[PDB]
Amino acid sequence: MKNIRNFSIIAHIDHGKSTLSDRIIQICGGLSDREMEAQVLDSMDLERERGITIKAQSVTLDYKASDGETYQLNFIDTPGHVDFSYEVSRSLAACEGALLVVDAGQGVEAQTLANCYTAMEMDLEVVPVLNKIDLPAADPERVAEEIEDIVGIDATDAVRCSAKTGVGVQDVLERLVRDIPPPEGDPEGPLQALIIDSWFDNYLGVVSLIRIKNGTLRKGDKVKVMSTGQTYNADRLGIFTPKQVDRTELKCGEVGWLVCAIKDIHGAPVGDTLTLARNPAEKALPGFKKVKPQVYAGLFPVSSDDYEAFRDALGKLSLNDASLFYEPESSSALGFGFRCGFLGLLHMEIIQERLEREYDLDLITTAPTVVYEVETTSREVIYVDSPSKLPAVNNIYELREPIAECHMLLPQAYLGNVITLCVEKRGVQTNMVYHGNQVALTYEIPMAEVVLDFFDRLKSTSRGYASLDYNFKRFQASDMVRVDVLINGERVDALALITHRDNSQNRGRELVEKMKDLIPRQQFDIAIQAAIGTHIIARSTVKQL
Amino acid sequence: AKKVQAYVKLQVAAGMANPSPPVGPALGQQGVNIMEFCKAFNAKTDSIEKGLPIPVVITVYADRSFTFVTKTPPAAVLLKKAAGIKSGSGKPNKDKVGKISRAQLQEIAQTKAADMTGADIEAMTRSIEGTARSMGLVVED
Amino acid sequence: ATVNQLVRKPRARKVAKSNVPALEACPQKRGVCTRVYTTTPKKPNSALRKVCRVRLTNGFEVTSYIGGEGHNLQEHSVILIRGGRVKDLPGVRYHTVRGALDCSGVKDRKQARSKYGVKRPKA
RNA sequence: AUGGCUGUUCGCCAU
RNA sequence: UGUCGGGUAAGUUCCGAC
RNA sequence: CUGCUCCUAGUACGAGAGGACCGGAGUGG
RNA sequence: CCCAGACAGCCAGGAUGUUGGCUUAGAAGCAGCCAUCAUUUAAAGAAAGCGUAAUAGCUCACUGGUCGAG
RNA sequence: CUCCUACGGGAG
RNA sequence: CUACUGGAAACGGUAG
RNA sequence: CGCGGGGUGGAGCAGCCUGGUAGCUCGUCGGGCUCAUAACCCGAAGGUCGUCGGUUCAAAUCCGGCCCCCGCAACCA
RNA sequence: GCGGAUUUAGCUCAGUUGGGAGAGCGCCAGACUGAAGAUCUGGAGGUCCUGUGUUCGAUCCACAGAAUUCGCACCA
Repeated sequence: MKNIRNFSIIAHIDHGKSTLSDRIIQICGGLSDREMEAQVLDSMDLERERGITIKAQSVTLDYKASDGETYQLNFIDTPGHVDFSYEVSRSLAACEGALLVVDAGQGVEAQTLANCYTAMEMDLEVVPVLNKIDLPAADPERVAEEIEDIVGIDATDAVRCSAKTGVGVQDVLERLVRDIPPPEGDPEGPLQALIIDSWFDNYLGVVSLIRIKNGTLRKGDKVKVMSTGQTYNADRLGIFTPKQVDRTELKCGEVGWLVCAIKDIHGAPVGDTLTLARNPAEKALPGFKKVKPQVYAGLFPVSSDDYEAFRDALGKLSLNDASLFYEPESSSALGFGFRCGFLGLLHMEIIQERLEREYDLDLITTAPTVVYEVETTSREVIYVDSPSKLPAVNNIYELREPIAECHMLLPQAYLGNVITLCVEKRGVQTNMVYHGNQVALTYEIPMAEVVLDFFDRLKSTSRGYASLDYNFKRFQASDMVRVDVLINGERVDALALITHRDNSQNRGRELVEKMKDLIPRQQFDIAIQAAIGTHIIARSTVKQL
Repeated sequence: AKKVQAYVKLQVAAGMANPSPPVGPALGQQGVNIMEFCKAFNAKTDSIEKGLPIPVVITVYADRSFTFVTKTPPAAVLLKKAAGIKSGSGKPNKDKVGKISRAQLQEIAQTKAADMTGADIEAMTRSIEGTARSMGLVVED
Repeated sequence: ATVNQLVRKPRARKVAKSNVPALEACPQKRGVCTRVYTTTPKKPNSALRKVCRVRLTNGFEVTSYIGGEGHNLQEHSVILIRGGRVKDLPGVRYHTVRGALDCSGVKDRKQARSKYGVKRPKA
């Protein structure tokens, strides 16, 4: 245990953290050849295409230090976003420290900051690393000041290194061992193993990556997954090198893989803890959950024949996505699809990109929105999931849309681009507090609008320095208006829209013109009209030939 | 007589302070101790005068500490109460919402005399008249 | 009849029609729920009962009833077809087993809990 | 710009 | 060049319908 | 007459997604 | 219009009632409507444009002096 | 079909 | 078995 | 663009060149028959006559001005 | 774009004395039925398209504007 060092790498760019990640492997295990980002360095297809880690594997290495001793380095790759805020914290919860790989030519950035802040909020040693010093545009001394200024971390003795040569990467490892404390626990205490990840191996079956917090796991041992309460036999276990080597036992403070014949990956959930059956730990390790989503959107196949594949693809994603929510939904116009919940914008964008490429699905995706509280003319309260079930306009006394309280953190320079979005999305400012050159904004925004991708638009307009947290607050009167169209008399639902009052008249006129372009002068007069309730707001009639 | 210095200025209610929107973040950015000021201000403000918004100049030091000098107040409002009305005219001079005797004008001029630059009582009264004309309040002399 | 009259064409059994097509020996099949509604009874009765058109695993889309008071049955909500027809509901030759898969059992039903779906009151 | 249709120019459609 | 169906990558002609 | 590809440079720009200038090489209709 | 100092240049200032009333989430000279006075003066528009969420802030009108004939 | 490959050819 | 020799391999070929 | 026919109680048709009298069928309303509904029977009501004006003692009626309604022609190059 | 017509309750629409905001459908209820329906009663139901103006008073009058619609012009 005294010789184990668990840590994760917070980096951007690439910054040379994941290529620091890569270079570390080269100077240790190897195993052989150091890979390149251009090469499929990260294993999954998603990572390959983007050329980013979405999430990597994690690696266990052995490093002989200058003191002549061998250190088991177990490191986890940290995905760099707050949509997976929970997942990130759980990886960091498995560490005693972290590396902050910063480009000497660029300087720090806000997606490497929130993970870095939470890393300090949990008592982890954060080692500053100045990367890519060989580049002509590298300014180490200045970037050192930036880390000390923005992050609040001491970087006077910050270790620096090259991506060209690999010089000083060993010194990064020397520092690591010196300053990150060894993992803690009782090798004899009741077994407590944190499930970091579980996947399916087409030959080995369900495999879990483990961190041992307490006790010792050996080959024969009958293990217990604490949530399910079921028991299993630890048939095989070992470490990654990254090569898969078996071991007789995983001891306290070590990271490795376990193969016991668990049915599916839900039988070994991420965050759960493994104890021994003969000697079960009294209390499961902290922070286990399922977890939940902010943002919602409907996804419908272009072709109804894709529906089968789409349903199965959601199921496939669901075995490994704990916070992905989906539920069946149908439209007259759009067809059979699924109403979907997401943690935020890039959670939605990852899944969409994955649905598009891996599962090869051409999909229609409606703009995101939320549920409502309706009071009938015959006074009473009903709740509407699906817009197709909303009472007739005449029967609505008051339509009440959910308001979300959005707590946002952002640097002062950006609030101009931020509150302009807020009010574009119908927000009302509730409070504003100053903290140095950082502003704490609290806004009340309609949930229907928070869910229809706005999270991305805030993250773009502030270049990822604004951090959103929203919860339900109230129902209120909506103040957005529903404009039908009926063409030749007949209701065309597919053509209906929800738009803000102030230009609902205007949006109605545009909808009629759009139609007039798609419908030529034909055999019979064709009347196209937009309407709110009983009231016609725009009518145009395509004269017959 | 001296020279400008690092400090923030703001007009806060008599006996009440500490809210984020009004104060807090305002001087909080400078590194001011909101908790100390709110209690310190209202402390002497109660004795000085309550119910009247008083502008104070908070002077912060390198020790992020601070001091403040308390001062004085406004007009349209005095004519509204004197006239017995709640709001202005909306269309001044066009339609009169209320009226004020020249006697009251003088009174209000006496109250604001502290903030007014008028050399004499007649002058300050003339100034008060300008406020009335802008709020649709005629004066009966 | 006459012995010889039979030797030509012996008596034969009248193949009974399985009043349960979406059966295939299967005592029950999963579903998909094409949609759920609230229809009306036959003629002697009234009140709008609850029915649903669920699509079976074998593509034998059919309609079922929703016994018990209330139900969370949404749309894409999958269910397990039971069988058994109804009277007031024409065609409906199947019923949805409550307290299984996605459909939840009755609420506060302290009697004949085996049906619908309610695992013990509170002991 | 080649084709489907049309005598068509044109136009609609496919690429 | 009515509308729908067929044929074609695409059919003011053609075949089947209303 | 002009497409495209490689380099510059995944650089400037960008919260991302995405993504040049200027200049250089090659291969096509 | 000006040697009772012109125009350009130049330096100085440009305040108080008041953030005018209404309106508005906010409208403080500067979204919009109405009013557009009084006080202090060498001068000082409830204000000409930019700007802020609103303030702030910057420049402008105005006037004083330097120069000296257009 | 599935897998290996040094693309010649192999394996179940 | 030995001595040679073809292939990435599977798998061979010469001579004694 | 031009010819010529027509706007009358709720619907469908008369009455107009021969200016003062608005006629018919259907339906609306009330009362009967019938257990009741139809049917059948008796008894009523209801029209700025398309509009803006002109001639006359008087205009559905005669003369012009448009507004919808219907038909017939609109040919040679 | 130029002109006319139109814009009143959820739908379809009356509304001419400048002062009452209406009908039918619709929906709910009461009466009636053995019930439902049909009829009669009643109730809930309004941004009289918006703004400004005229007026003691505006659905109504005036101006500006908006929207719908018709009239002025390529089978595919």
